[PDB]
Amino acid sequence: AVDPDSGLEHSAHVLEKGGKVFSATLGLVDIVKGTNSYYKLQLLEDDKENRYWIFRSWGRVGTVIGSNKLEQMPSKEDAIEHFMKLYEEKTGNAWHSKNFTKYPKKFYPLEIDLQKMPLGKLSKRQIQAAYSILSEVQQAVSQGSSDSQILDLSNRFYTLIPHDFGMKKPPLLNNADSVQAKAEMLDNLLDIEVAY
Amino acid sequence: AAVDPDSGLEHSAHVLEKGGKVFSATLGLVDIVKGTNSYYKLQLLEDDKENRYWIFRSWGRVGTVIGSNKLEQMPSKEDAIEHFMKLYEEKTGNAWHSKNFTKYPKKFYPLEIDYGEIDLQKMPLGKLSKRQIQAAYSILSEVQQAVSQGSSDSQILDLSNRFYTLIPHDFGMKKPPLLNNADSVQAKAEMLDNLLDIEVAYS
Amino acid sequence: DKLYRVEYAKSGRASCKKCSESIPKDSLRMAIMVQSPMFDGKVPHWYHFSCFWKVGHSIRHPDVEVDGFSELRWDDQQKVKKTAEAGGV
Amino acid sequence: SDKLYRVEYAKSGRASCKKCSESIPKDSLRMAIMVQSPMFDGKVPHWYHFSCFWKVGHSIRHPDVEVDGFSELRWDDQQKVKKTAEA
Amino acid sequence: KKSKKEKDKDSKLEKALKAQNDLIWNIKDELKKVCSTNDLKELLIFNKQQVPSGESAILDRVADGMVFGALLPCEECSGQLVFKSDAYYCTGDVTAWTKCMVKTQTPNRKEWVTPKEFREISYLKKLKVKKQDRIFPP
Amino acid sequence: KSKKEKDKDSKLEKALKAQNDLIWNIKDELKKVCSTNDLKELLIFNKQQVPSGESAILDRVADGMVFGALLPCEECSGQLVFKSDAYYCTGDVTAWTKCMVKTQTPNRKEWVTPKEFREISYLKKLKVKKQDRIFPPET
DNA sequence: ATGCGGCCGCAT
DNA sequence: ATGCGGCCGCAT
Ligand SMILES: [Zn+2]
Ligand SMILES: [Zn+2]
Ligand SMILES: [Zn+2]
Ligand SMILES: [Zn+2]
Repeated sequence: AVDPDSGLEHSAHVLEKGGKVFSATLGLVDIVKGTNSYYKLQLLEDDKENRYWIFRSWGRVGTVIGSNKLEQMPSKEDAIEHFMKLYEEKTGNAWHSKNFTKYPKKFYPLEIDLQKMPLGKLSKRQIQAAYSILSEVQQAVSQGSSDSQILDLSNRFYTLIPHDFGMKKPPLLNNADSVQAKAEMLDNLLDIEVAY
Repeated sequence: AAVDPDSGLEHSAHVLEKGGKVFSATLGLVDIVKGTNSYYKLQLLEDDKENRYWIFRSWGRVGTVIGSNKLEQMPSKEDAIEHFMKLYEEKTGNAWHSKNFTKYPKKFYPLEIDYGEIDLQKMPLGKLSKRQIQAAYSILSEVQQAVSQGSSDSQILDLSNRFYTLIPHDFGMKKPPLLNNADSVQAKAEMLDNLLDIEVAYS
Repeated sequence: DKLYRVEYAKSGRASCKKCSESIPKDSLRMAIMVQSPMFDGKVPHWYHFSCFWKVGHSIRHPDVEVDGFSELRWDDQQKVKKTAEAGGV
Repeated sequence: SDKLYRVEYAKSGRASCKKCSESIPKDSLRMAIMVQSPMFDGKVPHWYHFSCFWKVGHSIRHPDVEVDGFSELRWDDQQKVKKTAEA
Repeated sequence: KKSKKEKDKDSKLEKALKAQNDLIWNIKDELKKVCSTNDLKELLIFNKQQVPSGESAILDRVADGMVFGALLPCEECSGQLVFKSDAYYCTGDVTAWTKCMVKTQTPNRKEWVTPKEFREISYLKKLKVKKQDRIFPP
Repeated sequence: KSKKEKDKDSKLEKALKAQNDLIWNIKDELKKVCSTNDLKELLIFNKQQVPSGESAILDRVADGMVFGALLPCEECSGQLVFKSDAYYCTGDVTAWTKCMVKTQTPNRKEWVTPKEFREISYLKKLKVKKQDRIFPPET
């Protein structure tokens, strides 16, 4: 899908070289500082077929805070060079990376494909991984030790599953009722996904 | 002072001077091992009847067609001086109004031109002050004594570089010759005596 | 974490927010952290040490309310602690 | 004191060949000939794609001494150069 | 009330605080004078210290290490500690997702080692290393 | 084309290829596991000057690693650099002339990989070897 | 010598 | 996050 903030949703379409489609979405969260940022990157090709656009969008998840830049790339191919440069500069991984390694201080890529999901649908893989992370969080709350581990798992979960916390610092997942609520939320997401 | 003709403003403008220093310097740099032998003219010209300012750079191989120049019309009446000083200190490693003309490694060295047929050809970059010629004569003294010693060819190389810097020569595209030979030192000493006589002739 | 920053200008490119005139490098400058409407993160609005007090902000105890206070020179710390009381001159 | 021919892997793709006038790609093998620069006192390299360099009429007998930085290349590349030198 | 012996201790402590501050600033200015940025980077690298981003931070960390000793690696993450107004905060990465939150006022540190190159400037410091540890605000 | 001469010649060229492709394997592994600033740290740790240019940086790093950290110059106290055929000094014997020192057996201490890159040091499999620089035997 | 593009610290 | 100016290696 073409992002509407570019204005070319009609005049153009999303590009795809092979199996990879040039339309990635990354997120980055840090509860200690309150950071919770989203980054959309798209490479759009005209329906005519030979004008090319690099569309960057960034900001705070589910909030007005953010911005975007639409750079009309002159060359039909250097647009891809710029796309890959930005991807590897933001996430620390190559574009066609077999493995989505997480690099410190850098973003993490989300697998996409109305308000409960601020950034859109989610693949069953991400939701399965989030459910397993919630499993680990529940077991660690039963252990009742290492709040730093709770912080780590909370960051991972809030990265895989975006939430609209506004301008408020995301809450830690030390409480058991919170883990149960988020597990019920993930079950709702799973039912909504299987409905499709 | 004098306006360089390659700028084309010798008539329309004149050379500037803030206080005792005149903005019209000439640097040279020589290295015999590599054959390097380069000249660099830097002038700051002010319009003879107005407030237009020009920064004129010229560079190249001594007494040869190889070289080039750039005439940059500086907009501000004063930032031209900032640019002039920046270039001077970037090329020679010394400030503009330096009490001492220190030599910095790999950087140029400033020559003292006599602002105010032999001179037309024998001196490729123009007249020379008696101070530079005295220093060159002393360096030739040291070279003669070191040739009498007959040792340390690296010292001969150093003195040769210093001399060829203070006294430009038109060697074309050829590597300057070392001053290990005694007859060469005698010839260059006679040349310096000729320069001294030509300078004292001017009164 | 704090709400107020103070430091010697790490470059003269920054411009004051009141007088809108460029700040000189290595000069004392005070900033207030505000949300950046363009990205997720706080950003400092900078001020000449003299202008900062004319915008209506007042600080009670600079030694804890301001960031990098301990990093300044001593007489500058005391100048800040003095201007905190009253303001400006 | 210096050689007449240089060879190296492009330290940047900004340089452009002298025959085909097409940009040279970075980290690719390129050969240059040193020539006097008419703009300043000093030699400057005219660069060439390893394939174009031989079509300009220059021929080298013993690259191991006639060319600069020959020993710095990769071995199979040294042998490719030594082979193309012939014919 | 009490403001004769207690107040005396308070004044003495603030005096020592000023002493340490203006001492470190004299050191910073002398380094600004006799050294370049790359020399300070060499200094930091020699003491196993990480090289920060920013001239100010570079010479600040150099002065810190010199006066109080070369900060050792972190306890858990093996990162690098940095002074931050009130205490030493760790700037390492305990994981690819979260920052390490270590924080202390008495970190582990070996004695600083000025390379002999700057012995010409080391005597410019008059040694004066002193057994003084970092003094923090009340 | 004697058989004794020729056997020795082939042996020497074999050792030459060995050293070349060894140093190139090392250079590529460094290109992989390290950044430019890490290599600058490495050079600074071994008292070596930091050159201008990525290629030159990792070249000097590989040189120092395989054969040892080149010591300062003999007279000018500058820094020596490999140059195809031998080690040339790049110091300044004076403000007017370049130092012209030139040797094939410079003085050097044993290289010292910092422990930070021990994770990559084992990637070199040690394999330091007592091998000195092999030069071309043309003339 | 300068021109120019890539890079990185400092602003916003 | 990006914008932008100073800086430095590589071309010419
Ligand atoms: Zn102001
Ligand atoms: Zn070509
Ligand atoms: Zn830590
Ligand atoms: Zn030397």
